Amino acid sequence: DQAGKSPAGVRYHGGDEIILQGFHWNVVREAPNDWYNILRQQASTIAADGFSAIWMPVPWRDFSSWTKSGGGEGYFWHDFNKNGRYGSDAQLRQAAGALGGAGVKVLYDVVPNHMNRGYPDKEINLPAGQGFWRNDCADPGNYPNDCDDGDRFIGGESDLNTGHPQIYGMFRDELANLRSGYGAGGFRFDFVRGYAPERVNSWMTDSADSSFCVGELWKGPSEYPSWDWRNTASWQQIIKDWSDRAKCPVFDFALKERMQNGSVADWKHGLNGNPDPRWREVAVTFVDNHDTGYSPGQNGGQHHWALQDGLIRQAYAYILTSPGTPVVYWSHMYDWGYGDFIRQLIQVRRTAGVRADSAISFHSGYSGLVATVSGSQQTLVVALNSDLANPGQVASGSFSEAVNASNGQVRVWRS
Ligand SMILES: OC[C@H]1O[C@H](O[C@H]2[C@H](O)[C@@H](O)[C@@H](O[C@H]3[C@H](O)[C@@H](O)[C@@H](O)O[C@@H]3CO)O[C@@H]2CO)[C@H](O)[C@@H](O)[C@@H]1O
Ligand SMILES: [Ca+2]
Ligand SMILES: [Ca+2]
Repeated sequence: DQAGKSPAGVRYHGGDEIILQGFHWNVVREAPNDWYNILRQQASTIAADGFSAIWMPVPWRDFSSWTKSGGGEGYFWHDFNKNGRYGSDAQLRQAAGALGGAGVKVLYDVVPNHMNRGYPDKEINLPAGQGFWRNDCADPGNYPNDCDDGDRFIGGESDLNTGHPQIYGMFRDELANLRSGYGAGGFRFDFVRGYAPERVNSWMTDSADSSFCVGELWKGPSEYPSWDWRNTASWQQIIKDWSDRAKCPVFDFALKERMQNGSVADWKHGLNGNPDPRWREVAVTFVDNHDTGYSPGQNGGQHHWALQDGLIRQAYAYILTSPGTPVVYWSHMYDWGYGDFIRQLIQVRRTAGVRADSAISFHSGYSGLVATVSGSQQTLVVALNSDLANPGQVASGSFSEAVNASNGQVRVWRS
């Protein structure tokens, strides 16, 4: 496991991570108060499946409830107490210790933008009129105001002023607490449109400078004002600009947008396919998460932007053979039966030595997506939904078949 920042100082922890999203949306309802126990028991299996890191649910307790129905998942926490719906503080420490002991770095989901301001019994009670809250200042719409230098969550009545020195320091100290007491090897920053990217750089510099980070910026060009250069920019440009300012990797919503809206051939326009290594190496690729994808249980989860089942194998083959840093969704791996396929592709990635900055070339004469990827140990030829017949049509050298699935719709060959 290589540590180390990128040539531009971005915290991609060596560029060699393979991440498991270690939950789905309905965990708090499908395994009440038992998820940490489950992760502890599964730690050795997760490691044996080839993951170097696990993205943990928000560890701050959330007893919210709304009505579709939901609540409790961590994105409306009321304080930092760890005795929440995933399990107790003691069980969290045991799970994090088991995962670390198995070689799996623990990444915590953290939610600085807002909190359950209205919850009756909590340990953090911030009054009005002292600058702690976005709506201490005039709030005319979903854009920065004098108490919140980013966007707001829905109505904004629970957005925190993360730039207030007291609030900044509260989160700084809690990140340090997760590192010292809960085994954190990094963090996933939620809703990063809600606050300044430079504040993520500051928090990481203060409390976890050598750790892995990733931010979730889900905001299309249409959501920016007419006079903002991002209104006419690509999805790639928008997320790359965030990464530059946070010095953090960023979820590849450019790739996700092409997977949802474009053809398979168009998947080459994700951030992770960019020919500039400073661009593609900061991409954190994924197929679905707890928000975009389905989950087992009530209402099938959120499924706000889910990839159809006819493309799931192709999408995992792409992200696991290509540059950027890939994330595997719990439910594909361990609920819905794609685990053996994903296990095989993780082994292919590791055997080939594909890393976040590996070169990737796209080839034009065929249907679907045809790519050659230069790993540190092997070259891969990847053909997805393609009429490519054999790797010698597009690459020099001697190749052996590594993957052949879905009636040849997923094929990978290796040097
Ligand atoms: O009446 C205003 C009050 O209610 C609303 O907040 C609730 C949302 O309506 C509700 O959807 C849910 O939000 C969750 C998201 O659906 C989910 O995708 C994920 O991001 O976690 C969210 C938080 O759990 O819960 C919130 C808060 O209970 C309204 O947005 C606000 O003006 C205010 O909270
Ligand atoms: Ca690493
Ligand atoms: Ca905000």
